[PDB]
Amino acid sequence: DNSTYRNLQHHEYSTYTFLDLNVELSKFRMPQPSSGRQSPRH
Amino acid sequence: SNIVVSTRTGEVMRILPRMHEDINEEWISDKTRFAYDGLKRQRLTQPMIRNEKGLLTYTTWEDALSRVAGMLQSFQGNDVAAIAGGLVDAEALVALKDLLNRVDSDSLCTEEVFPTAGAGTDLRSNYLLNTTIAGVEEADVILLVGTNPRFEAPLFNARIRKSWLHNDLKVALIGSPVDLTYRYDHLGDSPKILQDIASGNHPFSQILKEAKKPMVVLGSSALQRSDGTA
Repeated sequence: DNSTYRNLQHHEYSTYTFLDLNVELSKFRMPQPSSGRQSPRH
Repeated sequence: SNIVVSTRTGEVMRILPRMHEDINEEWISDKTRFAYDGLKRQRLTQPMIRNEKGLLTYTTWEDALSRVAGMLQSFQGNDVAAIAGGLVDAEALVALKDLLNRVDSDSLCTEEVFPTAGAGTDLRSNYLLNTTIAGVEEADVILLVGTNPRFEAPLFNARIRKSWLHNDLKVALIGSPVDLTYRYDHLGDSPKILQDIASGNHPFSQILKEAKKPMVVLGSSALQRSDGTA
């Protein structure tokens, strides 16, 4: 129960874990809104 | 653009901007600011005439003026002529006009070319910036034909940039894809596109159709290329 630590899962995280997870989540997102122009300089 | 010349003991020190909200606001171009240095170099200070060897030598005002008046009296009519430079004032221009008019001459020419076919210079608005530099702030679309206003008229381009930034003014260029410090719609390079816009085929005709305050600007550089009339 309390004796065991249940947050060992981060002990095997690579330098690319966050970016890989973002790529995995990329297909769960709603389409982003548009400002009307491609850049403030346009 | 209005400037202030700062002198000291009868010598030019620097050029500063002066505020005119309608012409240059508060800025001047680098040429305007830093080309006063040439006023102290390569200057003509004394009258000169050709001597027997064919070289130019100094002489007094009376000698040079008499030698010019001799040929001005000897010839007449179309044999006399005049050319105006790029830094000439109205007083000298009208003086030369009257002087050659007293000799029955109309050959008063300028280096810059403006097509004289039709109206020519009879109607003033045929060769002016009728929208005025301030009025650029009220336009909503502008068409530029064969100009690079960034270098031909830096303050005009600065005003266009300001209107682009603040009024969402839309710019299109017909000419070489120059850098104008803002994004513009490059319609193309060949002059025939103008006729296409005249025909109504090119969609920019529809763009100018829907504008409340359209604007077309044409530079004299594109009028130099012998197609000025067309």
